[PDB]
Amino acid sequence: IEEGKLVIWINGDKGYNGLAEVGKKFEKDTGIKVTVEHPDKLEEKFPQVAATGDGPDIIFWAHDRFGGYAQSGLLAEITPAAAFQDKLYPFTWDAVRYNGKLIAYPIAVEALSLIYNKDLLPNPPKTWEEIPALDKELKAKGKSALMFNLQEPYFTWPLIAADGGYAFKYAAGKYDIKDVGVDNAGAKAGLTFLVDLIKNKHMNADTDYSIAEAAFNKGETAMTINGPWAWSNIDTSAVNYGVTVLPTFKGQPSKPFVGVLSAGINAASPNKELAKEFLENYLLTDEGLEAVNKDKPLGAVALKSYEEELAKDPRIAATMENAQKGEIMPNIPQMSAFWYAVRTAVINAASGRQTVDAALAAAQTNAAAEFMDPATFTYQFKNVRWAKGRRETYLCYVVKRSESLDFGYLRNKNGCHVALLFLRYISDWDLDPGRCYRVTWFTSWSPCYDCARHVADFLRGNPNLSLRIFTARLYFCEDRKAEPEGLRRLAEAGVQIAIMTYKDYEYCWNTFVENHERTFKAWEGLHENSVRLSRQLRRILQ
Ligand SMILES: C[As](C)(=O)[O-]
Ligand SMILES: [Ca+2]
Ligand SMILES: [Zn+2]
Repeated sequence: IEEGKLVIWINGDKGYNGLAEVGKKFEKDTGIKVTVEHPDKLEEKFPQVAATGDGPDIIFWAHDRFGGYAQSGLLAEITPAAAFQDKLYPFTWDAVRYNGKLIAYPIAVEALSLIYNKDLLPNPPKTWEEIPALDKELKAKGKSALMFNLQEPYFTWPLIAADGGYAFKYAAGKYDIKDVGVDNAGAKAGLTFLVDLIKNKHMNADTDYSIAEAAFNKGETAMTINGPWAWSNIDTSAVNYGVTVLPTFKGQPSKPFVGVLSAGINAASPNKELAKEFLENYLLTDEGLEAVNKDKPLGAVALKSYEEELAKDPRIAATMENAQKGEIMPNIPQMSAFWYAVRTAVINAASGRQTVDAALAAAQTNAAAEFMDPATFTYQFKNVRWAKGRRETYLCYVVKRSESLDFGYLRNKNGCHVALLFLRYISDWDLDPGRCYRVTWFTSWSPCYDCARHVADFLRGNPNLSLRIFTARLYFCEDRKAEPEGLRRLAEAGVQIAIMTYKDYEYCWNTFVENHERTFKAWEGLHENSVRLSRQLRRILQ
């Protein structure tokens, strides 16, 4: 990693030649060389390539990706002056805030808007409630009122959240992953309205992005819901199209997720002051943003002065308005479980498989985290030999795609063993045979014979699923030594079985436990018992 020199990473779909122009001016004035790279898949790169040797000095990406970096400690904390912060819209600073600290500079703002055909619909509706009648009217004329992608919750959330639904509760640059607004009354209302639009044949349950885009671009529908990225395509077609504020629901604005293009600084960068000088005095300026805007449109921008210039284009003003009425995309990783849950819900409610209430309840439980009591964990997962009296069995689990679809813990309930309860849970999911899933268990007890058997058969029935089991203790029922054959059966089915080591207890302590910010405290003989049990399991597995 060079010193006295700036290396900038930004995606290829951005304005990087304009950015290179900016860096050229910076190099001209300060004699400090600046090179813009736009490598393919840089956002996947950075969390690793930068975590060790070097990376870029500055990285441009949507803010939600930075949170994951920030907790890894890969992003330098910034403290720009109030005088500089006032140059940007205050809500954009909230997007670059992680755990109370500012981890990046806001650049651009994007959100969904209501795109309408001006020839079909010169006066687009202000409310969602208007849309059924309007559709009934347009369907007599061979058109439809509205088509947008219903398959992805990103597009359907603005309506669902309007009456008070939300992802995670946000305070002072911090998100509560235990607080989730998915099954609350507002979300119920919004999703009920959507499903009612489908039941009444105003919209179609199978409509997706390309279908909606094709429909609107060909003039087959009066409205669609979409972002700036779609605009040029509509430019190619012949459609007279406006872009305006999303319709209200029950008097309240639709609330789309707001992406914020942001510039983070490498925590491993020697050049941090150079980066701040560049970003503050060169990039974020009317001229600096103008430069990259010439190359490719940023959409709406975080800088007030230039946004006032860009907003003379009413579609950008619409983008900004919808953004200011929407909610900031949470930058926490648990968001991935949100996406999967809500999507599922919205599908199951749209096809009539589930009621709105049931779907949103399941989605709520999936998205919201439930943490174990610390004393409970310490007692139940102790790997020592006084292994009797732990009469229950606790199972911590993570379900992935690498995307973390679910995580949490179970315990034996009403006589039913915990492994079977998990099978019961995961069975209910509709898993795509096409896709592959990775499930990880941390169990206080190793499964008994019957549990191990049912798990083995389940995994035989689902080859797209793979399972790792990290166990604290090895369970045996008296007078059999049936259990070793069960474990052996699991290994035969392709289960990876291992005894929990210190690092596993660390992970569980900082993942599944409510620890009140206390470090994991090992007991005496943890490693000893772990090795002993490891040996023993090694004997059993042959
Ligand atoms: C060790 As058991 C009772 O969870 O199969
Ligand atoms: Ca949960
Ligand atoms: Zn069992």
